[PDB]
Amino acid sequence: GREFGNLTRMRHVISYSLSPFEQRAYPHVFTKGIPNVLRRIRESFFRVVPQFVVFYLIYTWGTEEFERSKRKNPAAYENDK
Amino acid sequence: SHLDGTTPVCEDIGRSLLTYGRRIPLAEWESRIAEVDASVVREICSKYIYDQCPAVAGYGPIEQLPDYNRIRSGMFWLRF
Repeated sequence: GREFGNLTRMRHVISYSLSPFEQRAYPHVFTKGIPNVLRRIRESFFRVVPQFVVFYLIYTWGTEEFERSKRKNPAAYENDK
Repeated sequence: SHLDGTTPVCEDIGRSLLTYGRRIPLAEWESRIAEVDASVVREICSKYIYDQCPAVAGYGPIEQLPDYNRIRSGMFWLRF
């Protein structure tokens, strides 16, 4: 079960391969590669991105509220007189 | 030993003519064999075998056959 000699029992399968020296290292990396990457990105965009956008909104508001708190209070001095 | 009998000789005649056009006599083979030397064998084998790209084919319970990169790496020595 841990040696290539005996791992599983398969039947009726064929495989075809070519030598590394008989083929290009970057085949269709301009017409077929980029579109596949775009498919990958698009297929998982809405599953991740939006949550991290919420994080950014929480981060900005926080900082804004923190600084907003340190501003002096005109309502604590109107009557101080 | 292959040429014993009349069938092997006629087959040799027919096959040899189609390729060479002439029946190369046996005495000519021995002359060419004598030219063979250890230096000659090494040069020719290095010419046609060393660091080449083999073709492979396996029909069997073959899960342990090394991948093509393992075989291609075994086509040459690093000690050499």
